[PDB]
Amino acid sequence: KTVVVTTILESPYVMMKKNHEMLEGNERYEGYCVDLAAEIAKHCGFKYKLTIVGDGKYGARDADTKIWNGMVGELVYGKADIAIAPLTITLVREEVIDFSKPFMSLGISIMIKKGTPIESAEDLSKQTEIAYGTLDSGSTKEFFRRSKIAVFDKMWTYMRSAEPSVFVRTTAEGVARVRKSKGKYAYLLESTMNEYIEQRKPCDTMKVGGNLDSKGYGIATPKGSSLGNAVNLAVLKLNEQGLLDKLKNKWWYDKGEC
Amino acid sequence: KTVVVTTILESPYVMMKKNHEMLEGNERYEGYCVDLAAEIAKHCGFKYKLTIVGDGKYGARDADTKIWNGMVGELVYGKADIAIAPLTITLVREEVIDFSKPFMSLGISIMIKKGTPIESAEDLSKQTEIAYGTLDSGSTKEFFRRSKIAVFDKMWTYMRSAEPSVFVRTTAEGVARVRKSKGKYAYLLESTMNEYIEQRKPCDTMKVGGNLDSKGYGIATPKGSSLGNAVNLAVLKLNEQGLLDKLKNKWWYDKGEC
Ligand SMILES: N[C@@H](C(=O)O)[C@H](O)[C@@]1(C(=O)O)CC[C@H](C[C@H](NC(=O)c2cc(Cl)c(O)c(Cl)c2)C(=O)O)N1
Ligand SMILES: N[C@@H](C(=O)O)[C@H](O)[C@@]1(C(=O)O)CC[C@H](C[C@H](NC(=O)c2cc(Cl)c(O)c(Cl)c2)C(=O)O)N1
Ligand SMILES: [Zn+2]
Ligand SMILES: [Zn+2]
Ligand SMILES: [Zn+2]
Repeated sequence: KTVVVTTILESPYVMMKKNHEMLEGNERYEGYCVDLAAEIAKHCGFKYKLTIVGDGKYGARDADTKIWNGMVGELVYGKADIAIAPLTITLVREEVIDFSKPFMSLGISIMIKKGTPIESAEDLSKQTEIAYGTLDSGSTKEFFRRSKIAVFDKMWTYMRSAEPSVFVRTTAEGVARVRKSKGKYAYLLESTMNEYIEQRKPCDTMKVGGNLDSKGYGIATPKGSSLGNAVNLAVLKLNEQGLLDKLKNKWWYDKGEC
Repeated sequence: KTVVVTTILESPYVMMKKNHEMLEGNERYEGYCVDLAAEIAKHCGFKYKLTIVGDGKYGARDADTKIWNGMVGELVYGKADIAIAPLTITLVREEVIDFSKPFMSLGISIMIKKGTPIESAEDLSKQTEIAYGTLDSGSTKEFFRRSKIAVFDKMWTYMRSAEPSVFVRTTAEGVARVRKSKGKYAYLLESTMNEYIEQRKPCDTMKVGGNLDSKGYGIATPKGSSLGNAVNLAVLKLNEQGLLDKLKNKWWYDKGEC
């Protein structure tokens, strides 16, 4: 009865410990979600195996095939018991899997190279010298596509039409584009990742502005799972013990480089 | 099949409309939670009657008698079908009722009279000229009592034995105390209330510093309620439509007096 935990290699949530690539078991991994998994398992009393999601995806339903990929798919199709990862709680997902209460809050935020004269989304939408974009298939893009806020609608119209593309294939590519673009590119991404990258060498990026929206990460289990209730109370307990904030501080700031 | 909704009279969540003392029905009430109930009801397809919690309490279990008071009491003792109110999601409550995903995020924050030279909790912790405190019974006090964080334990050491007492019996008392103390008292309270009060005449208080913790308000239903699932999905849907942010803006800022 070892619980299969699906997760995704994403710093600082889940990372290969230095020189552990040829070792085995859960002990290979470190990070915020590894710490959280250990605490969840301790409090619900189960043994578990951390497994990295095969396709490296979080979880979206293919428009055409209607098949769920990523961690959500591993839960929906019965290949994992629990997903402990920075998995956003969303309507479409909650329709097919169960989420705990959020263990971390976040929102959409702007990443700039230090010195870029931009302080807000409004600032970006007013000008054209600084290009801006987001992940090509992501939550951020969808936020802008659906938004009725004038400023965000203005940004969406600029982004959808800009040429060559302002969208990027991965977060790493978004960050590289900010870093290499001499202040002429800003990247819109989850605040949690923005604040992480701000603490990494070469310390040349900054988070600016308030968050544009408000969402949370949750631990996910298959519908009807007998683990769901326990995991949920465990998340609330860990929050009340200050453990979630302690873990955030540890992996973002105590281990920070700036 | 009219759903009985319990709530509590707390601005700007639920308020008596001006001069409506002698009027009847749902129409007497206005506010953020009144607007939210109307959305939840519409999206889940039910008719409802708003009632104000009998005993004016949120929901605590009497340590001795183990009886639940307030809105939690009304769900668990069968007097109301759903609570839509600024009810914090906590471990002890989630053991006896179900919570929706949070519709609003919040945390402990600092309220000062404008002009007071304090910018953060750490600032407060390093001095004694400005007294500071919290509701004498409630989440905030317990947060500080429990906290292993240096600055917070230091503040708890101070408040525990402060004289005259730094604690206040109600929230209006805490606010009044800030307002009347000529800059010599700071009040620790929910960030949502802090930012509401900041927009209310006489516009003489200020919210300072980041939040000291993170919590959420959720809609509460009894275990096994036939409403739980739909309400949870409605809350996610409203957040994604941008409606929860639109509501917060409406009741805090659009109707603000400052
Ligand atoms: N925490 C992640 C997530 O839970 O998917 C992020 O939201 C992330 C992103 O920023 O978009 C990280 C990469 C990943 C990409 C991709 N996700 C999406 O396509 C997506 C995600 C959400 Cl939450 C959504 O509402 C919509 Cl309309 C689409 C993934 O499946 O690998 N999703
Ligand atoms: N939104 C309210 C809540 O849901 O009870 C507040 O948290 C509030 C407070 O700030 O304490 C407002 C009045 C009310 C008082 C009282 N509740 C408590 O005493 C309490 C509440 C929480 Cl969330 C908690 O973690 C602990 Cl350890 C104790 C009551 O329920 O009327 N609780
Ligand atoms: Zn090792
Ligand atoms: Zn523990
Ligand atoms: Zn609606």
